[PDB]
Amino acid sequence: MPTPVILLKEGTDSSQGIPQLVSNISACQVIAEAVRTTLGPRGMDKLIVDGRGKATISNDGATILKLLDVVHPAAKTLVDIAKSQDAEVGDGTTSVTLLAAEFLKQVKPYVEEGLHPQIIIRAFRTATQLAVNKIKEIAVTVKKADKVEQRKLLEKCAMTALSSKLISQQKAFFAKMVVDAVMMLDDLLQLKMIGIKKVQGGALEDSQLVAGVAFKKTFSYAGFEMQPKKYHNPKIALLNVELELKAEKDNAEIRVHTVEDYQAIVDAEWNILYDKLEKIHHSGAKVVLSKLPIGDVATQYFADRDMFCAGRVPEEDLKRTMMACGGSIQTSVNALSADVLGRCQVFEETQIGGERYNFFTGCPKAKTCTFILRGGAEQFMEETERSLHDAIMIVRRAIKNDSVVAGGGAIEMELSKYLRDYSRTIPGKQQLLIGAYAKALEIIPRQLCDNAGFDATNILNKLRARHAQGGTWYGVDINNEDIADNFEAFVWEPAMVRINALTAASEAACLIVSVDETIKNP
Amino acid sequence: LVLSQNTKRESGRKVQSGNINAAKTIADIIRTCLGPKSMMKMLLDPMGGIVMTNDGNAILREIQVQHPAAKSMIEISRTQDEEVGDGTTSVIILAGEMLSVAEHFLEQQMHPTVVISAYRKALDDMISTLKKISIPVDISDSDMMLNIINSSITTKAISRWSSLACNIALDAVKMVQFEENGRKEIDIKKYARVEKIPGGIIEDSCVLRGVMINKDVTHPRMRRYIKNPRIVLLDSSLEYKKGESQTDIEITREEDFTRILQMEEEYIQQLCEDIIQLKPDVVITEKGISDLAQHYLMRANITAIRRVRKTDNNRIARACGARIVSRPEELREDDVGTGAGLLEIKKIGDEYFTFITDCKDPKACTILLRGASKEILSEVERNLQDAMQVCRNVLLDPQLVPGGGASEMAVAHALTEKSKAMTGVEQWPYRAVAQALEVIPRTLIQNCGASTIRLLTSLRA
Amino acid sequence: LSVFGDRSTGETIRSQNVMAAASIANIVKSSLGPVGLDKMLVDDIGDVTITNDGATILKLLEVEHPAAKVLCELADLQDKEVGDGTTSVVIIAAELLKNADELVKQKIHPTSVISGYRLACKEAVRYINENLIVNTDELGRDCLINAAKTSMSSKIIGINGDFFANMVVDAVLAIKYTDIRGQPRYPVNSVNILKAHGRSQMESMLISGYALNCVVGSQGMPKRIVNAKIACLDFSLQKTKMKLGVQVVITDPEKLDQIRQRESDITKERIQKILATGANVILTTGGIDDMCLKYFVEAGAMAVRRVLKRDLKRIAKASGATILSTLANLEGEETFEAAMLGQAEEVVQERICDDELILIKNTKARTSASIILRGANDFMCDEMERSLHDALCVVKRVLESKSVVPGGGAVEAALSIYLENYATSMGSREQLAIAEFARSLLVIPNTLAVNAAQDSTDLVAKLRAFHNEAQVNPERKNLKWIGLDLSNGKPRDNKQAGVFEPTIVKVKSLKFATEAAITILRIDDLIKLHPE
Amino acid sequence: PKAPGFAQMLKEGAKHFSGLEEAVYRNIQACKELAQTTRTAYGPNGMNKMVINHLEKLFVTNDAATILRELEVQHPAAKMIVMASHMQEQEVGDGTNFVLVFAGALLELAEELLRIGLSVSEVIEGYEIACRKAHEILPNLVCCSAKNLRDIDEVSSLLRTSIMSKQYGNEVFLAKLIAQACVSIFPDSGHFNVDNIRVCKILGSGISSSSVLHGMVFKKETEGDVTSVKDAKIAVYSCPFDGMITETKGTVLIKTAEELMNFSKGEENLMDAQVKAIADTGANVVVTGGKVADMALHYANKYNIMLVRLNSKWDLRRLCKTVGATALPRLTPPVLEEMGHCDSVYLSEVGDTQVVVFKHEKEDGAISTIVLRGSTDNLMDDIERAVDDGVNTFKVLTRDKRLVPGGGATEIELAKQITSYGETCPGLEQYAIKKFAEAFEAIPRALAENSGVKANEVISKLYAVHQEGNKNVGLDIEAEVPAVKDMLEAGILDTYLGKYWAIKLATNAAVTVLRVDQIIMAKP
Repeated sequence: MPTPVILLKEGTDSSQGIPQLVSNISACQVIAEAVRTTLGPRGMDKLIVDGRGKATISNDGATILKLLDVVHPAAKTLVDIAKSQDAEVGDGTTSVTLLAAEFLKQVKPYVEEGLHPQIIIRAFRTATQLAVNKIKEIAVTVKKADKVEQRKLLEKCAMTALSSKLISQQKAFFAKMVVDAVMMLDDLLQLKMIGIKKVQGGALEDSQLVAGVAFKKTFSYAGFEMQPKKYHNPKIALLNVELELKAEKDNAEIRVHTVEDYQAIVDAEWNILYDKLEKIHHSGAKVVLSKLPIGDVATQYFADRDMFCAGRVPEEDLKRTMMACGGSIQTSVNALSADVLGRCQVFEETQIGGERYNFFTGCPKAKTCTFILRGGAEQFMEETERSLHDAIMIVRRAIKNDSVVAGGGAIEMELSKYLRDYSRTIPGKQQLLIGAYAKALEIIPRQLCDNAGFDATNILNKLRARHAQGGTWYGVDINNEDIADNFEAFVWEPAMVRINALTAASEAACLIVSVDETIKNP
Repeated sequence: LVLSQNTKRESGRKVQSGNINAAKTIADIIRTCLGPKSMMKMLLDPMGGIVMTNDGNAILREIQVQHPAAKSMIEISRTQDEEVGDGTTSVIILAGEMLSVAEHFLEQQMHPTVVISAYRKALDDMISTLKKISIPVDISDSDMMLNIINSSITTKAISRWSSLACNIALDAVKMVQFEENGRKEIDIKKYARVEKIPGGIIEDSCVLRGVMINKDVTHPRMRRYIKNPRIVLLDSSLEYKKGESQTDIEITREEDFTRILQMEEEYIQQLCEDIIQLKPDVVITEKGISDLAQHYLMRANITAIRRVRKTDNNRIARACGARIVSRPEELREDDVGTGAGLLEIKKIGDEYFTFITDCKDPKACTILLRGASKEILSEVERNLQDAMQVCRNVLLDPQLVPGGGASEMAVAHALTEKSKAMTGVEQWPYRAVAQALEVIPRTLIQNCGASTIRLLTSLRA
Repeated sequence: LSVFGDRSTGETIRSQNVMAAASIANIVKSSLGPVGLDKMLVDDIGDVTITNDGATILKLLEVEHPAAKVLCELADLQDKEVGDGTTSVVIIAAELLKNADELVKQKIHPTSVISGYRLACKEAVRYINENLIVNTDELGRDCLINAAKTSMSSKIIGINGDFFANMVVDAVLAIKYTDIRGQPRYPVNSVNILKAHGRSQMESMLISGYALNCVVGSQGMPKRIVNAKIACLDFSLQKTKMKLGVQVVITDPEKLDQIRQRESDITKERIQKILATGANVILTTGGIDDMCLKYFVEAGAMAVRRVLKRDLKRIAKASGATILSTLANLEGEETFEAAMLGQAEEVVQERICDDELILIKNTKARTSASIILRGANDFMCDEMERSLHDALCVVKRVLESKSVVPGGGAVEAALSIYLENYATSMGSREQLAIAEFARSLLVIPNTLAVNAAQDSTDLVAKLRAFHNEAQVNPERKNLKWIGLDLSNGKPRDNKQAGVFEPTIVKVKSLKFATEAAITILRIDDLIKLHPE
Repeated sequence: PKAPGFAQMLKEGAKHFSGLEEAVYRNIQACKELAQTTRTAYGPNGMNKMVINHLEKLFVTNDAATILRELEVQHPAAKMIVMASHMQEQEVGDGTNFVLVFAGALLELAEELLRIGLSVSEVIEGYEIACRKAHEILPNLVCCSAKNLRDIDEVSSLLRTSIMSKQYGNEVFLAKLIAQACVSIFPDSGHFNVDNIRVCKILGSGISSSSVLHGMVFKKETEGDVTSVKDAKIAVYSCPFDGMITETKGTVLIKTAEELMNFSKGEENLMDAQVKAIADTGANVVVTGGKVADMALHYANKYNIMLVRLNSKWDLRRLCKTVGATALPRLTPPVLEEMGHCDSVYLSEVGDTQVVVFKHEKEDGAISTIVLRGSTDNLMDDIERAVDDGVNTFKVLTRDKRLVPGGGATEIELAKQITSYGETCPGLEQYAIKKFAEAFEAIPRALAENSGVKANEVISKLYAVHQEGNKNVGLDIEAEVPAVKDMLEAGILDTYLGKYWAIKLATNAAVTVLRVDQIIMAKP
């Protein structure tokens, strides 16, 4: 009994052609709807809980898409774009996804026509290149101008980017903190320096910016409460080496005939630890931190001689501290000298919400700070942290590039007008694709107004009419519920965000539309 | 859920390729069965029997399928067989190869409809060409008819019995012509009954100038042999029958019961002398016969046969020219069974049969097939069906065509000329059809077992 | 808060309805236009059914989602009213729904869209009646052939379209009928269609008369009658019952025999009364007993049993015979009159595909038309009879309404731009609905091109360009044109090409599509109930 | 019923195939299945593809070899042609597309002859002789024997063909960057090894911003400072940067008191001495794949030394080649001669990714790296695959020489010449050679189908214009003009060796698959 021989595995799914492509477009639209509501000064956030039961709320779309583990292949590309934009420029990852989906949405009716996708993607590439050039032309610098403080642009940039996430009504506050903080980051510019500290409890209006380093951590040994916990003008000693009785040092068997020699051996071990402690004290410092655990006895000696100590401190915060007080971490206690000894304006350790924290700050030459982030919700901790991370990284980009553009979708409207006018010049099939490009691009204000509950058709129509002639930076104003020169209203976003957004969306459309069929393997 | 919840769908080039594959397979499973060199195929039926036959139609009819286009082809084969008898030895093969070349233009992205129009033009030209290359032939001349039959049958098992087969078919068909249509009389192939009786040899089978009845004399006394019988066809039952209108009887006096009992007897008698008033010899009915009426007819020395199939009754009537009658009182001498050269009842072995032969001008006839065993006999009768079918087709059309693929090659080069004079996109499909035709002679060659390529080239050139 | 099922609201259910409508559209999107490719259905058990006529597909396709059922019923109604456009109307409905939703999918208030749609339909039908073409000047048979063969493409028989159109027009002109005293109404389905596998449609024959799918009752009874003595009889022929309850009781046995005797003699005398008239042909839906058969043979007449009632009614209408449910008179006695007889030149049973069917040729009272199909399988034959039924439908529409429309999508070709211009007049928001109506309605050329597999955007653009030119320089006697084709993949003049469609097709199509859009668009929530 | 017979029960449950039925129908059908599978693949108008593996990993692809690698196939001769194309890719680069199309066409046309009854063995003879004749005639088609070794312009123009083939949007950028790569790499370890180019994937900052470094890169952290010296002194150590632990279980032992003090102190002192000696030779940066002792990094910080970590063996090999300094398994001897030399080394941020950069200038020759930037990592996979295929193309170019006119034109000339030789063949194999010649129309056919223009008259016009010796004219890529284009001016070229090898391998695959008649298949 012979049988026909199969080509591929049993159940190898296949689906080819226009139905496959339109299915992909619909899937992208579905992904969009999961995020459509999100962006807006009156925008939105989602709550997603995992199978493990841990809740997670988010307003940044990229985080949400990470949580929405997508199985369908095409949408995985969109979620990857979300990761890309998140690593690049920040909010508008939301906007990025909406642009991608809407590009696909406008193209799909023409895909119903049997157009070879490559024509579509060629038009897309040309349009995107032209759009990027237009943005760069209408980019705005300030250091040419006169009425800019080197921070005012940064402050307003934070102002704009923030006012969609969970802390929107404290923007006038958080912008000042984040700008002043990032001003200290120079010139390493990397996020690892400034940690974020999710202290439980408290109203986030009470969240603290310290020109120094703090710990949410400690660990109880014998005397840790005994030693004084104020040090007005202290010297910081930083030990990586542990302080304990050969606890985890080199493993060795020892042999001793004379009992007195055995006595001498135990004495010599304790003399090792005493020698280390004497080196520490005679150093003249009073504060000692250690990655590795601290012997209780050494704690006792610090207590007796009024030195403060702590053990098991997480390494990242230790690096923060050493970069703060200027001292260098040490592993050899013997080679110690005053040069590697960090100094701080004042040291403390004060209760916040039941937790035992440590403080030292006021170091005039400290290029790294930290956020004590009060808040009554554990979920606020992650959400506020995400928002703050977006703020920090976007303001870093802004410092790097003195280029700003108006917000409120006005950029998108300007691009729409420019591209539509350009479309008249090129005859043939390209014209319709350019038109669809503009019609998809205009989506951003529409979603804004919809989440604002307005007649975005009146808004859009007035927008186009006024924006044909009257000024570049007119766009949606949420509170006045109509057009405004958002630029003067200080809705200021770095150009890089929108530029990268458009580029990513363009190549996303290229990728998706450049697919005809799909093969699945069990 | 949107559409139907467990209804599959498939689309486009995949569907076209799948259907073409199905058609090609359908053709392939039969490509060996054609030609005088043909193979011999036998079947396992669902319910136990054994069927062996060359005829493609039966072969396919014993095929169930899942893919639909295969079922379509099955029906096509059965239709062609019904209409003409043979050619089904070739029709599905030709269709399959037609399709196989046809698909080659699908990946040309050539849309089907234009190819279809090309096919229609091709059919028109093929019909014209074949009509140009016919030969009219006399219909009365017997030996040419026999030659035609031999030609049309020398593909199946009966070949070695060609002389007997041709004589049988000619005799049967020739003597079946209902001239009551003026000069437009029509023959029919449901009065040419075929009877399969085992034993004997093919050589023993012969045309009986009459009918065969697989029944027996009801009573010993009726003579089993009669020279010039008279035959009466009683469609009605010959016995006492239910009062159809739910009648009832309420007797009170003693004699009444015995009297009503006598009454049905008397009615039976009435029918009996009504029959015998016409001096018949033979009584036939599709219904039962009362043993009392059997008595009376015996007293009149009249042979009676009971409970015969209605079609058999019709054939007997057409044999002895008499017409069926359902009312004995309305019996007419015009329906007396005149025209029976001999009435007889023989034994084939463990079974009586009825022979009614030597009619004056019999118009009905059944063929007596006597061979080896019922399955071979069935093959024989299928072949006979095909032969007599083509014979009747000749008696409808006296035009003949040279087969053996010759007509096919004529059509081939004719269409080639038309194509090279017929520039256009449809040209390629047209010559594709032409080339597809060439495969009947090809298959002949492989079934022979010769150099197919060189032989075909020599043929075409 | 309802048990046994959840509910869906707003965007979810809107998108679901559009999704279903698009599904249904794509089910048939490949079977329209002179390059349409037919569908076929492996049922569940092998009894397949090839067909391209959309309404047939929808009926034979099981459907569960509500809106899809709505569309299916719409297709069925359209078939009950036109015959084709089930090629089209479903697509129109789905596309209008799609674009209307796309407007609503943004925010746009549905009732505004509905009002815009209503205006669009009214404007469109008015513009069509300003775009009409009248056939009265045109040659009758000419335009009839044109409309027929136009419908014949996209079907199995489009290739033989010329022959088939000839046959169809002959039949329809032969089925003339005088209506309400002022109308020459032509009855569809009056022409009889019989399928018979075997020879090709090339050999499919038109019958100048009527044809029966019946057989001779008695083999001995003759086969052909050159005389016109045709009597109809609903009244069945059996040795009669007592027919209600009449028990027969015997107290004098001497009469049972005579009782039984007349139990048949009643039918005997009825038959003899029938035959003494000289009628040689009888038909009967009721049963026919052998008693009657033998009598007929002895008379040599013609007898047929178990004929369908519609067929014999048509027989009476053709031959001029009278349907007779029984024998009776203004006086009680049961008699029969020769005036009841109908006539036809010759009646023959003939063997087509070794099955004998009964023919009736040239009834003198009223000319009848029947058509025999010849084909390979039953699949091709019954799908082509569906096609022919659509043919007769459209020709009936043409005759009933002396008015024609240029085929090949010139309709929406004009309509899109005309409605585009008219949109700006309203000034409200509804002109957006108007524009979307036009753009969606532009779907027909798109589907045409894609099924013809060429650059669809370019063909559509050229079409729109030609029509827009037809809306510039109002001296349009040399600037108004109309047309679109596929076989050469470029525009033409369908008026010259003969590609015509009946007006009522597009009119009723657009109206029903508008109603369907109004119904489905007003949806904003389904509530499910798991069964009892 | 229900019980036919078997005259051979030899099999315990398996597939026996025989009677040429499998060769005539089933095997051919499988090959045609593959042909349809990747017919859309090749073509500048060819559009990309995605597939997920059995382990649910995405693969956006246009290359045929990669996609075949991701379909776990079961029909045997399917595997035949698959792995044939696979090895072909292992040899030349692109052509997987080519060879699979060749196989499909040759098989499809051969089965037609088999049906018309030609001897299978005779089909073999005809195909073999045709392939050999085509090989003979091919060199007569070479034009534009591009000879410039290390110019950027010629090589950019050349590599444009493959890049354009597997990516139609971004020819200019990829061309210039890969050309910069090729010219930057000289013959150092022998004739421009493909392995000499490394590829890194960095998401964000779409494709246009991708760049190339004349050094080599690492996505790893750093342990001390971040500095670059215009005279950067690099030390390499395969051994873990720590005191050399004896492989034998060596437990340090003590006997009296002062042993503890002196032992810990001496450990400290001699780590200090070792790292100092390293610093004494001026080496400011050290790399190792082995474990790093905290003491060592501490002292390195004291002496301002750079550290690089967790490198795999291949990675440190790359770095060795980059700085040309010999890795030292012995921790001690920072020898002057085998000690590193780099233009600049630092740490930078791209895409929220710590990146170690060895920014370099090397006249003697260095193994450079290309930096890929953009959103979608799947697009990175596709684009880097295409770039590597182009690098292979450039390598094959360097192997010998002799660009040939692509765009099917070469193949049309092949068809015409082979046919012409066909009518001078005569013998029953004439049909075999004629069909083989016909088979080459598949390529222009495929270009048409992915181009969506009516193939037949395109091929006809191509033939007609090829009747005048215009060997440089080929299939255009333009809807407005679905007619023709002259390849040479358009610069749409390709390699002699690639076409030759693809043809030979396709021939071998065909002759193998046709040859087998009956099959045996044990249950999997």
